[PDB]
Amino acid sequence: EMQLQQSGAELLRPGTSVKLSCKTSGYIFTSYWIHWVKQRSGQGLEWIARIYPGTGSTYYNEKFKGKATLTADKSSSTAYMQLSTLKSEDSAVYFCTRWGFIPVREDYVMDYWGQGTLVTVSSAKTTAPSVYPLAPVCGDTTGSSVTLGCLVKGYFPEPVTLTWNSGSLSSGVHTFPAVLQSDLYTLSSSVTVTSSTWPSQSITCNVAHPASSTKVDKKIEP
Amino acid sequence: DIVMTQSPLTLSVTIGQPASISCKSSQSLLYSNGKTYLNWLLQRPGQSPKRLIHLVSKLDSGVPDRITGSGSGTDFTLKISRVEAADLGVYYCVQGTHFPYTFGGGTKLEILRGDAAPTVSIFPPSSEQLTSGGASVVCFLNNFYPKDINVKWKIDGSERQNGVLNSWTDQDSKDSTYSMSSTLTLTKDEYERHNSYTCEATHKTSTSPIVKSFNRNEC
Ligand SMILES: O=C(O)CNC(=O)CCCC(=O)NCc1ccc([N+](=O)[O-])cc1
Ligand SMILES: [Zn+2]
Ligand SMILES: [Zn+2]
Ligand SMILES: [Zn+2]
Ligand SMILES: [Zn+2]
Ligand SMILES: [Zn+2]
Ligand SMILES: [Zn+2]
Ligand SMILES: [Zn+2]
Ligand SMILES: [Zn+2]
Repeated sequence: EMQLQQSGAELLRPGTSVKLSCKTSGYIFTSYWIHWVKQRSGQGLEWIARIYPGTGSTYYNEKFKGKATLTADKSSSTAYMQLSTLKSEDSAVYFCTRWGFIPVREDYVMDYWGQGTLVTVSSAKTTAPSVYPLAPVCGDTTGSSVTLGCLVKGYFPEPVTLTWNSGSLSSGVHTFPAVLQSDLYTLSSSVTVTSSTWPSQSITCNVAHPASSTKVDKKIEP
Repeated sequence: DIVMTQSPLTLSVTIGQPASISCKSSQSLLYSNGKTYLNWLLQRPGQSPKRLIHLVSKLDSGVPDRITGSGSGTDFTLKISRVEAADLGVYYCVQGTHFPYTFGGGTKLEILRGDAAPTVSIFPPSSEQLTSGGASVVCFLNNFYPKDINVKWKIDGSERQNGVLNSWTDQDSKDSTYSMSSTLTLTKDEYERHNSYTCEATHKTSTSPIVKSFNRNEC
């Protein structure tokens, strides 16, 4: 099982630099080109560069020469990409991928991708969120089924982690994308259960914000 | 650099129907060795992109042959013979003939389904939040289709435009519907000065606005 694991989300100050990692396993690291791709605001990918870990040979998109530096550690089967002097345009998700083109065969082998690394370039300070339970009064949806919610607000930067009953409750939940406003993000999640479930048994909203090492569980009480 | 143009931007197709996506390049993609390095990728919601086709019409291993690719020179087409639920996502063409490699803008494929009216829930501020001097009234409009919906907030009969934060989910794989969250935030003091808080939606499934409200008072 071929796998590429990338490092966590990064919050970087304007003008500084970061090194992203892409650890691989399940194949001969030195025999395949590793490519790096950039994605900004959804649909819109850009090819950055590729490196052949066996020789250290690299090719760069002109646009990124001086911005990105690719290296690879054969002893650990890890590819790295350092980004220098970060600016607005550098905020994006970066993927590493064993693309699979075999030059000698002029054909392709399966492509495997890392999960992506989100880089946020900002000078704003890290802020822990406030988690608020949403019990219905009118958000009851009468009997039969009732929907509860969880309001996570005032945190920076992304991401935040939100589950219901430690992941036990996953069906019928809607977690909305965080929206930035006044340098702080707000995110919400709704969960719909049968009237026979709540208030009878407890529904708990679990939230984790790595950046500020915050972990909080809110019990939705009536 | 080669400019790659994809059309349409979005296509809504019903499960079982065919779908085709067009990709045009500013330079022929015919490499000097006679091969054409045109690839098609799919990026499913919340997933990394994945290659579906290489060399214009060659399917990658494990890709369903419901998917077909064709074209030459500067015109290429991806065709899905029968759309299934798992086909939801953004499709991208990317050329590898001319350095540096360039991608098309993407085509989002959305599953066209039967209209679905929103299930609206409204929530007054929590005690915890009021203690902090703040107050957010939340409104969830869950599982509707089409995605087009307009929501306004009305306090004591007057529209409130400031303090509104909206968020939408991507089309749901399980039922092809959309969900939206709308939060109105005020100060604790102002919140306590009004009585009726209304979340009002405008949607294709109704000739009149869809309303959910609550009146705060004391007891
Ligand atoms: O450069 C030349 O002239 C000759 N062309 C070649 O050798 C072909 C190179 C192989 C290929 O398919 N590249 C295109 C490509 C690579 C990576 C990628 N990604 O997203 O990771 C997206 C697209
Ligand atoms: Zn051949
Ligand atoms: Zn092939
Ligand atoms: Zn060329
Ligand atoms: Zn060239
Ligand atoms: Zn040429
Ligand atoms: Zn008034
Ligand atoms: Zn009045
Ligand atoms: Zn009023």
